[PDB]
Amino acid sequence: MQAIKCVVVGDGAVGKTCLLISYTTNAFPGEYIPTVFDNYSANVMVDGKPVNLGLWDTAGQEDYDRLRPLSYPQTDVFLICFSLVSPASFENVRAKWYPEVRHHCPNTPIILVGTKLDLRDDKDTIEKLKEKKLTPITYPQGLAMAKEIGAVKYLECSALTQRGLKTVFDEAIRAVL
Amino acid sequence: RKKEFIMAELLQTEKAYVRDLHECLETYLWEMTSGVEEIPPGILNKEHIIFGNIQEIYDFHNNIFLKELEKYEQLPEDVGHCFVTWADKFQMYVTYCKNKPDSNQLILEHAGTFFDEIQQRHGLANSISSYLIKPVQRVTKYQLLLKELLTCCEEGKGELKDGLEVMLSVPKKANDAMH
Ligand SMILES: CCNC(=O)Nc1cc(C)on1
Repeated sequence: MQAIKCVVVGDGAVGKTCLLISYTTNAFPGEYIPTVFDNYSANVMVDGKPVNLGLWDTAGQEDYDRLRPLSYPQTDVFLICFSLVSPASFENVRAKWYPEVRHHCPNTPIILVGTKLDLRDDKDTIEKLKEKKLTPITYPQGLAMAKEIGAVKYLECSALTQRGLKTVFDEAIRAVL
Repeated sequence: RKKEFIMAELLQTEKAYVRDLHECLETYLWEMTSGVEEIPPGILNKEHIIFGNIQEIYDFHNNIFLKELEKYEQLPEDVGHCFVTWADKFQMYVTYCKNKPDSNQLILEHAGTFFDEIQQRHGLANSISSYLIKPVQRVTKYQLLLKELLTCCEEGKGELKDGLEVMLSVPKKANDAMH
């Protein structure tokens, strides 16, 4: 039965750990956001075909350029993540994440994932960006970034509302099948 | 509330780490050193390259560090001292990380399905690869838990900043020792 290694990369601001807990538990962790998501596997059916999905977190590695690539060999698909309310995290897709993923895994599919969709419409979030002369990342910005890095999909999601969350991981599996 | 959630996660995940390293040693490594089965010539007498010093990291956490963290369970504001007390032990993650590419390549080029078969035989969810990344994950997670404790402990919390300093220094030195 086909086994899929999926590694989640991106800035601290994406909320990678919270994304994986929310997906795998089908609930925002709410009260307390755990710092640890240990290597995970579950059977998940996509288009009738059962698949064993492996998920690795990389939270804690954001500052260790030579440690992060130890996780990359034999990856079947990458989620390269940015927060839709962190223009710095989006630009880091181009500056940091795509280059090292492509250097180490030149033929491995990438899903570009915009997280924190729930906050793109948040008045307080929008105002805090406005004070820095910034705005949230919009849908065509993600499409244009996806095209530039060769991502097979651009997908937007919220761990809070679960909006688009299941689709991310379905499309990671589809990128490999 | 928040410092208690953090300390509980520190302890629960430490137990899960000890369990994970134990499982790794008593399955993947034990099949090699056992003489139960035959070993591809590509990896014979190479268990020291595959597993690096993971035995010694396990002995540290299993014999010392879990037991000492548990004594800090009601003293989360002080737990940074545990990392200062035992800082020199963390140097063995520098050794482990240095060896990790050599481990991966040898598994890739020479192990064939030797470890995949052991995994199927024992019904493990985790591949040998999944186990051997765990020391790299763990050593870069302590700093996250110490940073969370700093968000919610008083300024009676330099029994955190020194600990975090150790647990930023260790992964940076491991990072800096890579080729
Ligand atoms: C602040 C509450 N909103 C979120 O944290 N939303 C998220 C987090 C991740 C990750 O994706 N959406």
